[PDB]
Amino acid sequence: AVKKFKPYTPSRRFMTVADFSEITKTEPEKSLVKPLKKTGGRNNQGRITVRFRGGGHKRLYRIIDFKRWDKVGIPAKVAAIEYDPNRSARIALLHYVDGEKRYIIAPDGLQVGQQVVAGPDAPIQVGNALPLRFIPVGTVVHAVELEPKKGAKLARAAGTSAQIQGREGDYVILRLPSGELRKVHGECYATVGAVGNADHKNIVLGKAGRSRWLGRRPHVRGAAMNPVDHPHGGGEGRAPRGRPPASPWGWQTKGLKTRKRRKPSSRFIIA
Amino acid sequence: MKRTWQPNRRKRAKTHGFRARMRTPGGRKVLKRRRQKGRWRLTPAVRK
RNA sequence: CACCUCGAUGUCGGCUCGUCGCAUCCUGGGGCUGAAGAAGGUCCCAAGGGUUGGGCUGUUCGCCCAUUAAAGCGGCACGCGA
RNA sequence: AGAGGGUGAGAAUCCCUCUCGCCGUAAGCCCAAGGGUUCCUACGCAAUGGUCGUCAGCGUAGGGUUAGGCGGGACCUAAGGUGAAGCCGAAAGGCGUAGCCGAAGGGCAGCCGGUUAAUAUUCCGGCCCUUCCCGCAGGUGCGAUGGGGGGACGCUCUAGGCUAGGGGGACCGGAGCCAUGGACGAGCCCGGCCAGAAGCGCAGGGUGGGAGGUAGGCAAAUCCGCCUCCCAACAAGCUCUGCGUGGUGGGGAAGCCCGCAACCCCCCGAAGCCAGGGAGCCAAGAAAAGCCUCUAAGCACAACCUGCGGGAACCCGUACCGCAAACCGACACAGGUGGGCGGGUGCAAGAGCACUCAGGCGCGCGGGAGAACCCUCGCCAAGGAACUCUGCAAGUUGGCCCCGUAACUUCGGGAGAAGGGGUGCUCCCUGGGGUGAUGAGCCCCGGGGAGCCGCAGUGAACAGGCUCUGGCGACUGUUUACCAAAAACACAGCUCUCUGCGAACUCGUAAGAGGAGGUAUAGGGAGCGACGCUUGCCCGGUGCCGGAAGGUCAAGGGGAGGGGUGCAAGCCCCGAACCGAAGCCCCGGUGAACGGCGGCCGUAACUAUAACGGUCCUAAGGUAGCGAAAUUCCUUGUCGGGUAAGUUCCGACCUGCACGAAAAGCGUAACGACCGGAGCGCUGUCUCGGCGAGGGACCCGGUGAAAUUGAACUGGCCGUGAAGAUGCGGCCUACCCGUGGCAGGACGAAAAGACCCCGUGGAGCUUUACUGCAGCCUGGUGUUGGCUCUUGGUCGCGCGCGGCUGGGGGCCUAACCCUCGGAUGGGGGGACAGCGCUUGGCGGGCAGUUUGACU
RNA sequence: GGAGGCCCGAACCGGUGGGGGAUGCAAACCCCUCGGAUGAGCUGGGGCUAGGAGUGAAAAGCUAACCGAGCCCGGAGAUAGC
RNA sequence: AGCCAUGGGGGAAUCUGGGCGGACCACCGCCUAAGGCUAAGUACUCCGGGUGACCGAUAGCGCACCAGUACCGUGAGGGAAA
RNA sequence: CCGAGGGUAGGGCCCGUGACUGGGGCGAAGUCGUAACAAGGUAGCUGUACCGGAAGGUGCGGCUGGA
RNA sequence: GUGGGAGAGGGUGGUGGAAUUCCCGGAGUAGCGGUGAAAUGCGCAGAUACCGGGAGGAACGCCGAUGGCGAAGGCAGCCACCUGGUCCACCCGUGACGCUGAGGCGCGAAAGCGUGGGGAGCAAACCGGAUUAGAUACCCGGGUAGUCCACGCCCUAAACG
Ligand SMILES: CC[C@H]1OC(=O)[C@H](C)C(=O)[C@H](C)[C@@H](O[C@@H]2O[C@H](C)C[C@H](N(C)C)[C@H]2O)[C@](C)(OC)C[C@@H](C)C(=O)[C@H](C)[C@H]2N(CCCCn3cnc(-c4cccnc4)c3)C(=O)O[C@]12C
Ligand SMILES: [K+]
Ligand SMILES: [Mg+2]
Ligand SMILES: [Mg+2]
Ligand SMILES: [Mg+2]
Ligand SMILES: [Mg+2]
Ligand SMILES: [Mg+2]
Ligand SMILES: [Mg+2]
Ligand SMILES: [Mg+2]
Ligand SMILES: [Mg+2]
Ligand SMILES: [Mg+2]
Ligand SMILES: [Mg+2]
Ligand SMILES: [Mg+2]
Ligand SMILES: [Mg+2]
Ligand SMILES: [Mg+2]
Ligand SMILES: [Mg+2]
Ligand SMILES: [Mg+2]
Ligand SMILES: [Mg+2]
Ligand SMILES: [Mg+2]
Ligand SMILES: [Mg+2]
Ligand SMILES: [Mg+2]
Ligand SMILES: [Mg+2]
Ligand SMILES: [Mg+2]
Ligand SMILES: [Mg+2]
Ligand SMILES: [Mg+2]
Ligand SMILES: [Mg+2]
Ligand SMILES: [Mg+2]
Ligand SMILES: [Mg+2]
Ligand SMILES: [Mg+2]
Ligand SMILES: [Mg+2]
Ligand SMILES: [Mg+2]
Ligand SMILES: [Mg+2]
Ligand SMILES: [Mg+2]
Ligand SMILES: [Mg+2]
Ligand SMILES: [Mg+2]
Ligand SMILES: [Mg+2]
Ligand SMILES: [Mg+2]
Ligand SMILES: [Mg+2]
Ligand SMILES: [Mg+2]
Ligand SMILES: [Mg+2]
Ligand SMILES: [Mg+2]
Ligand SMILES: [Mg+2]
Ligand SMILES: [Mg+2]
Ligand SMILES: [Mg+2]
Ligand SMILES: [Mg+2]
Ligand SMILES: [Mg+2]
Ligand SMILES: [Mg+2]
Ligand SMILES: [Mg+2]
Ligand SMILES: [Mg+2]
Ligand SMILES: [Mg+2]
Ligand SMILES: [Mg+2]
Ligand SMILES: [Mg+2]
Ligand SMILES: [Mg+2]
Ligand SMILES: [Mg+2]
Ligand SMILES: [Mg+2]
Ligand SMILES: [Mg+2]
Ligand SMILES: [Mg+2]
Ligand SMILES: [Mg+2]
Ligand SMILES: [Mg+2]
Ligand SMILES: [Mg+2]
Ligand SMILES: [Mg+2]
Ligand SMILES: [Mg+2]
Ligand SMILES: [Mg+2]
Ligand SMILES: [Mg+2]
Ligand SMILES: [Mg+2]
Ligand SMILES: [Mg+2]
Ligand SMILES: [Mg+2]
Ligand SMILES: [Mg+2]
Ligand SMILES: [Mg+2]
Ligand SMILES: [Mg+2]
Ligand SMILES: [Mg+2]
Ligand SMILES: [Mg+2]
Ligand SMILES: [Mg+2]
Ligand SMILES: [Mg+2]
Ligand SMILES: [Mg+2]
Ligand SMILES: [Mg+2]
Ligand SMILES: [Mg+2]
Ligand SMILES: [Mg+2]
Ligand SMILES: [Mg+2]
Ligand SMILES: [Mg+2]
Ligand SMILES: [Mg+2]
Ligand SMILES: [Mg+2]
Ligand SMILES: [Mg+2]
Ligand SMILES: [Mg+2]
Ligand SMILES: [Mg+2]
Ligand SMILES: [Mg+2]
Ligand SMILES: [Mg+2]
Ligand SMILES: [Mg+2]
Ligand SMILES: [Mg+2]
Ligand SMILES: [Mg+2]
Ligand SMILES: [Mg+2]
Ligand SMILES: [Mg+2]
Ligand SMILES: [Mg+2]
Ligand SMILES: [Mg+2]
Ligand SMILES: [Mg+2]
Ligand SMILES: [Mg+2]
Ligand SMILES: [Mg+2]
Ligand SMILES: [Mg+2]
Ligand SMILES: [Mg+2]
Ligand SMILES: [Mg+2]
Ligand SMILES: [Mg+2]
Ligand SMILES: [Mg+2]
Ligand SMILES: [Mg+2]
Ligand SMILES: [Mg+2]
Ligand SMILES: [Mg+2]
Ligand SMILES: [Mg+2]
Ligand SMILES: [Mg+2]
Ligand SMILES: [Mg+2]
Ligand SMILES: [Mg+2]
Ligand SMILES: [Mg+2]
Ligand SMILES: [Mg+2]
Ligand SMILES: [Mg+2]
Ligand SMILES: [Mg+2]
Ligand SMILES: [Mg+2]
Ligand SMILES: [Mg+2]
Ligand SMILES: [Mg+2]
Ligand SMILES: [Mg+2]
Ligand SMILES: [Mg+2]
Ligand SMILES: [Mg+2]
Ligand SMILES: [Mg+2]
Ligand SMILES: [Mg+2]
Ligand SMILES: [Mg+2]
Ligand SMILES: [Mg+2]
Ligand SMILES: [Mg+2]
Ligand SMILES: [Mg+2]
Ligand SMILES: [Mg+2]
Ligand SMILES: [Mg+2]
Ligand SMILES: [Mg+2]
Ligand SMILES: [Mg+2]
Ligand SMILES: [Mg+2]
Ligand SMILES: [Mg+2]
Ligand SMILES: [Mg+2]
Ligand SMILES: [Mg+2]
Ligand SMILES: [Mg+2]
Ligand SMILES: [Mg+2]
Ligand SMILES: [Mg+2]
Ligand SMILES: [Mg+2]
Ligand SMILES: [Mg+2]
Ligand SMILES: [Mg+2]
Ligand SMILES: [Mg+2]
Ligand SMILES: [Mg+2]
Ligand SMILES: [Mg+2]
Ligand SMILES: [Mg+2]
Ligand SMILES: [Mg+2]
Ligand SMILES: [Mg+2]
Ligand SMILES: [Mg+2]
Ligand SMILES: [Mg+2]
Ligand SMILES: [Mg+2]
Ligand SMILES: [Mg+2]
Ligand SMILES: [Mg+2]
Ligand SMILES: [Mg+2]
Ligand SMILES: [Mg+2]
Ligand SMILES: [Mg+2]
Ligand SMILES: [Mg+2]
Ligand SMILES: [Mg+2]
Ligand SMILES: [Mg+2]
Ligand SMILES: [Mg+2]
Ligand SMILES: [Mg+2]
Ligand SMILES: [Mg+2]
Ligand SMILES: [Mg+2]
Ligand SMILES: [Mg+2]
Ligand SMILES: [Mg+2]
Ligand SMILES: [Mg+2]
Ligand SMILES: [Mg+2]
Ligand SMILES: [Mg+2]
Repeated sequence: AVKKFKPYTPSRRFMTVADFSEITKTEPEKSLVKPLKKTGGRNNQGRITVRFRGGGHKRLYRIIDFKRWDKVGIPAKVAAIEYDPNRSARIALLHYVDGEKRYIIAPDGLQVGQQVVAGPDAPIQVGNALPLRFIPVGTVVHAVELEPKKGAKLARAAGTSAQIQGREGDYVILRLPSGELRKVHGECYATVGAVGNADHKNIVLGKAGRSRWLGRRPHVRGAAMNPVDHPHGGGEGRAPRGRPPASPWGWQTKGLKTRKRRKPSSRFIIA
Repeated sequence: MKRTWQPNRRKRAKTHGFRARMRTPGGRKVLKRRRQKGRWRLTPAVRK
């Protein structure tokens, strides 16, 4: 959905917040299977290497299951849908018949108290994981492995999905949410359905904090610095680059392709 | 106003400490020097 | 023009304090007047004193308002920032 | 501040007393940090002390700091640090799992009192615990570093009980007091508690109990988790805290000759306790040990467990300062410094404000004058902004309650709009709330009448001036520490763009990392910068994107042909075709990529204009909307409004010097210590100044700087002189020396001018300056391997079989690379990528430099 | 009911205007006045990042009281056609 | 542009070998790489001594002296005087 | 006490009027084009949108009052 | 009320073929395209034409009508569900309970708007090519919103019988 607020304060007058509708009457997160301490840290060993990070509410890291085959043919009951603070997706914490609990990231449609299960013998239904091989062509799927046994790595953002576009024998062709067309291996476990909480895109932060709460520190326009700082910058009394739009480091930032060419990914991608 | 000396024994030992000196081959040479200069104190004195 | 001052002579305007010049704006004396009178004009003699309050502008200046005997002009490091 | 008394050679300054003032969320008390003896005491006063000094934080000396329970450590983990294993680097060394270290975080046993000159939760006293070791009755499957639970968590709001604390009391206890007109009183003054095991109570936290199945928590579990059912269920119980009580132990004032032993009642009452309490919300909120449980190996003659006894219980800190004279500021420096307590009355509240407890101070120079002037402060006739860049400043306003409030609007707002009225005290009647108990005192909100006094009742302190109107910016935010707080940055939001995940990108030589334990609803880069309505045209140039042709194109391949030397085969060199990348050329796309978005003629059945036409140039000629503008030179354009008067302002006109569409265009409610304009209010801003207060200034005693300084015996005017003379000339004037004043001069001081120029000076910065480098691109080649498909050029020879090689298509796996419940392996990639050498290219990201002279 | 980069206002953080200070109490102070004051808040403690490097809600700000390239030592007696 | 060395690529032989004598070739000659050790003659002076047309307390070492101290600096580091 | 009214403040409506501005009306014989009425020489009209010296064009759907 | 009927009436979900466009392969060559004629454009960087494969979106050809349904706007593949209206019959029930309808409420083509998604074809704007005195047009080649979806607005019409 999304909650708008009345404008009893500026920013509040624009700031939509998430519709917590399908958050299983839960709140706190199942410890054990999740969570770890999550090491916040905006730089690396020494130095900032991603600007405008920092601060922002503390998070426990819900440790999710991105390979589902540990639990082949072991059905689990969807214990609950819970909010996971380190993702746009919402985690589904399932109780496995096996006893073991894990959180999967929660596809649209999923419901508390539902059987999901992994494996090639898996019904083609919401939430069940299956190596791509065994998924009906043209089905929407998410949480896709890229290479097999290496973990889900694709579509897992929220209302992200991928279509199986057909097969190349030992492979399979996904329409990644990018719109990219890629050959992915059959053996790669995707999980049926779309990532859900597809409403995420539509939230309006509002106030300039909030962004802050997200650990997203104020970004500053290269042009607005000085030549020491940036390609843009200086020459001042406002100014138009002086061509052509660039990054702090020099490389062009309007349309300059960046994937490297000889990258073995290929004969694997198409558009 | 908040001036530049904000004495903290831990910080002081942690930083100009003798062990501190001996970890960095820089520090080692520092010690080396003060010794050869016959400094009475090789390291900022702090005690607790 | 580049002569003192670049091991510094603070630069506009204002305020404050003046003080000098007179090529006089008033006021005092005069001549001519195309001066009847009262007004003017113009020139001569003469700073003694005087030479307003505002609007606008950083302004100086100036334009305005209201007056006035008049609302003088300059110099003083475009006087005056130990 | 005053005085009195001590002390002393010497006292404004030390001691004592009385009086006075100041603080009282302190300027009092506790704790941390830092400081490191500054603490106590006895002797001292050279120096330190801004004076004094008998005093001291000073000198000499002596003494003082006592812990199982407080804080740290023989506990735990956090970031981080370190670091076996492992990775990487010319060397230094960089990483890095575990582990280890790391605390103000988690864990853990002490409370009240008394004692010292100085220590005290340490010593003493009383009561009450903790852990380790040994031992005995009686009881259990005992046993980890492993397994599990627990620990274990946010923010806002908040309940119920308590407690701390506080307020009364007619009650309990008291030395006493009756002044100065009155009061012998249900008078005044002081005080009416603390701690306390077990048991109790009261409040609250934690907690289903079974039974069986178990493919999970790395086949160890009866533990946990997951299934299932007779019960039980808005509970009881069971533990665990807190608070009462509690055997008992302490304390115990105001007060005099100089020392008599209560302790209760009511109320208010936390932000503290119960505590893992409750609710709501999104931004989703540490770990680990202790603890409990589980089972392993081992072992059950153990071992735990439960008691009860008896033993054992280390190291370190502990004075003192601690918002400051003991810490950071060279100083006994008006600055800076975290946590806790912080009483009472009154003002709506409060940690505000005034006064005041406890407590602590009067700030380590004084005494006098009573000028100018300055500072801070008070008042002011009439005027009321005339001040002035400007209402700068100051004033007015001011709390609360009631009434009442516009445009406009995003609808929340604009609102504290505006603008009024009320405000004390007395007496009378009356409604509800809390606590009691349903009567009652007790606090707590009120309403309704009459009535008193004053100039005045938020009677003192705290306490908005208001309005209209533009500009910029949406907004709260951020900023130039030490001249800028802004219209700058940020900002939600918009667009473009890169990036498929070993992502791009960033840092690093690398390893490694960030990105992200993220995955296109995401991440990077850029610009724009709420929101509204919009964002036109032009891809000639530049950029970027696309383009299996072509052109150019390096190494390399290729060798026609030519050469050097040999008696020689030979050995050497060059060396044409020709095949040979990326890059550039080339083609095309591309504007929220860099950017650009014209000129001259002529034309109205009046004239003035040009909708129309014509023509030149362009890559295309500026659309909408603005528009003498944060832009308009001319300019104070011109009209209009405002004013008595308006270079400003506001509204208009557009010949826009030189707006214009995401270096966004035009608007926009709200917001603004932003910048304009206007008005009311009010004023010492002013006309226009006067008086008055206090700190200085002045005078005396004490202490006593400073920059500056060629030496000075340092006048005015005319001149003169390097062109601005105390210093030359002439003349004038002028006894010698101070003090308070004032600033014209000493081209006064200060800083070897910031401007300016100069120097084959320097740096930051830019780029289509040069030249490099990183980086990326790229051919060849090494690592580098296997089986086929397919087409070439070369000499034979006969377009077909044979040489020799290569190119492209696939495929594979086994190098390399990535991954997978641990691997002599599997899965994915795959001879590609990576990496080495080498080729060319792009290359302000970076670096070194150049960027003439005359004038 | 009790939301909010909501309002007023202490603490606390600030630093707007003015005056004072200007060999200061002070190498940034004082007074009056103003901003924020549940938040992009403030703060103690423990940590990490540094010299063409960091950090930077961006001022070339800050990086130990002067930062368009910190400080120290060294090259070093740089060079100085001044 | 040899020689020596060697990151890359290709890649020998064992004296009918093989390097060298300044591209190269031919003579002529030198020498035997791809393993290692090897005193002495050389350098320096913390340290002991000797000597000086060396200083003589602003000199001489920074220090004649209780100096790498006092003091300054967070620190590296600076650094007296007497 | 109430009270004429006076005063101060703030609103509501109405009239006049205002630089400049928008269109509108009328104007014997103005300029530019020709949109419409005949298939009006691109059927017309239309609501809407966008655009253009202007009529108007074009898109979209619609009516026939068109073929 | 019982029983039946016709129907592009409405909503949701799902599904099928044709065709356009683009993409990959095969083959193949000197033009294709377009018009009144053209030119722009496209094409030896290998287009058009043909074959195969693939992606996607929109509209649903024949049936189709001079037809059907809805109150209107309007509704057309097929399927399923959900649902409105409406007609016939039998004469059963109720027993006037009716008609209209200011206001209100609802619906309301196209275009337009907001937020997301979508985008092949078409196509305002705009871009060129012609034509023309010009040609901001008609014609030609491109081509953005839009056209589609979801939700929310807008509420107009030759909303016409
Ligand atoms: C006296 C206080 C300052 O006053 C002035 O600043 C004065 C107004 C001047 O500026 C003075 C007139 C200048 O001289 C003029 O220079 C011109 C270039 C030419 C003139 N001609 C005479 C040549 C010459 O006189 C100059 C350069 O002073 C800059 C003189 C030169 C000696 C100085 O700069 C001078 C040292 C100034 N300075 C630091 C600079 C101030 C930074 N600061 C500011 N505020 C604080 C501050 C405030 C509060 C607390 N702490 C610090 C610090 C000082 O500490 O002293 C100053 C004089
Ligand atoms: K000068
Ligand atoms: Mg590390
Ligand atoms: Mg490090
Ligand atoms: Mg992409
Ligand atoms: Mg920014
Ligand atoms: Mg800037
Ligand atoms: Mg920098
Ligand atoms: Mg650039
Ligand atoms: Mg640059
Ligand atoms: Mg500019
Ligand atoms: Mg620029
Ligand atoms: Mg210091
Ligand atoms: Mg510490
Ligand atoms: Mg520290
Ligand atoms: Mg000269
Ligand atoms: Mg000359
Ligand atoms: Mg001088
Ligand atoms: Mg004068
Ligand atoms: Mg005269
Ligand atoms: Mg006269
Ligand atoms: Mg006369
Ligand atoms: Mg005069
Ligand atoms: Mg005025
Ligand atoms: Mg002057
Ligand atoms: Mg001055
Ligand atoms: Mg002077
Ligand atoms: Mg008090
Ligand atoms: Mg200490
Ligand atoms: Mg001492
Ligand atoms: Mg004594
Ligand atoms: Mg003394
Ligand atoms: Mg003294
Ligand atoms: Mg003492
Ligand atoms: Mg002493
Ligand atoms: Mg330890
Ligand atoms: Mg540890
Ligand atoms: Mg760690
Ligand atoms: Mg390390
Ligand atoms: Mg601890
Ligand atoms: Mg602790
Ligand atoms: Mg303890
Ligand atoms: Mg004591
Ligand atoms: Mg004891
Ligand atoms: Mg057993
Ligand atoms: Mg555990
Ligand atoms: Mg009594
Ligand atoms: Mg009496
Ligand atoms: Mg009492
Ligand atoms: Mg008590
Ligand atoms: Mg149970
Ligand atoms: Mg096992
Ligand atoms: Mg069992
Ligand atoms: Mg008790
Ligand atoms: Mg008890
Ligand atoms: Mg109570
Ligand atoms: Mg441990
Ligand atoms: Mg055994
Ligand atoms: Mg102690
Ligand atoms: Mg103590
Ligand atoms: Mg304190
Ligand atoms: Mg003092
Ligand atoms: Mg102090
Ligand atoms: Mg001090
Ligand atoms: Mg403080
Ligand atoms: Mg009170
Ligand atoms: Mg109050
Ligand atoms: Mg107070
Ligand atoms: Mg007192
Ligand atoms: Mg007056
Ligand atoms: Mg008066
Ligand atoms: Mg007045
Ligand atoms: Mg004026
Ligand atoms: Mg004036
Ligand atoms: Mg003011
Ligand atoms: Mg009254
Ligand atoms: Mg009274
Ligand atoms: Mg007062
Ligand atoms: Mg204003
Ligand atoms: Mg702002
Ligand atoms: Mg704007
Ligand atoms: Mg600041
Ligand atoms: Mg500043
Ligand atoms: Mg501000
Ligand atoms: Mg991570
Ligand atoms: Mg992005
Ligand atoms: Mg901007
Ligand atoms: Mg803007
Ligand atoms: Mg082009
Ligand atoms: Mg262009
Ligand atoms: Mg181009
Ligand atoms: Mg290219
Ligand atoms: Mg060649
Ligand atoms: Mg090429
Ligand atoms: Mg544009
Ligand atoms: Mg245009
Ligand atoms: Mg204009
Ligand atoms: Mg004007
Ligand atoms: Mg302009
Ligand atoms: Mg007028
Ligand atoms: Mg005017
Ligand atoms: Mg003015
Ligand atoms: Mg104007
Ligand atoms: Mg502009
Ligand atoms: Mg632009
Ligand atoms: Mg504007
Ligand atoms: Mg505005
Ligand atoms: Mg603000
Ligand atoms: Mg502001
Ligand atoms: Mg005055
Ligand atoms: Mg006075
Ligand atoms: Mg006085
Ligand atoms: Mg004296
Ligand atoms: Mg004399
Ligand atoms: Mg002279
Ligand atoms: Mg003379
Ligand atoms: Mg003489
Ligand atoms: Mg004097
Ligand atoms: Mg003077
Ligand atoms: Mg003076
Ligand atoms: Mg001077
Ligand atoms: Mg100079
Ligand atoms: Mg450069
Ligand atoms: Mg050089
Ligand atoms: Mg020159
Ligand atoms: Mg010249
Ligand atoms: Mg409500
Ligand atoms: Mg607020
Ligand atoms: Mg505010
Ligand atoms: Mg201030
Ligand atoms: Mg300021
Ligand atoms: Mg001042
Ligand atoms: Mg404030
Ligand atoms: Mg406030
Ligand atoms: Mg926060
Ligand atoms: Mg902190
Ligand atoms: Mg600094
Ligand atoms: Mg420097
Ligand atoms: Mg540097
Ligand atoms: Mg530099
Ligand atoms: Mg040198
Ligand atoms: Mg050799
Ligand atoms: Mg050789
Ligand atoms: Mg030779
Ligand atoms: Mg040897
Ligand atoms: Mg010797
Ligand atoms: Mg000797
Ligand atoms: Mg010496
Ligand atoms: Mg001597
Ligand atoms: Mg010396
Ligand atoms: Mg030190
Ligand atoms: Mg009336
Ligand atoms: Mg027509
Ligand atoms: Mg026509
Ligand atoms: Mg027609
Ligand atoms: Mg139309
Ligand atoms: Mg058109
Ligand atoms: Mg093809
Ligand atoms: Mg009947
Ligand atoms: Mg009806
Ligand atoms: Mg539509
Ligand atoms: Mg739309
Ligand atoms: Mg067309
Ligand atoms: Mg409609
Ligand atoms: Mg019809």
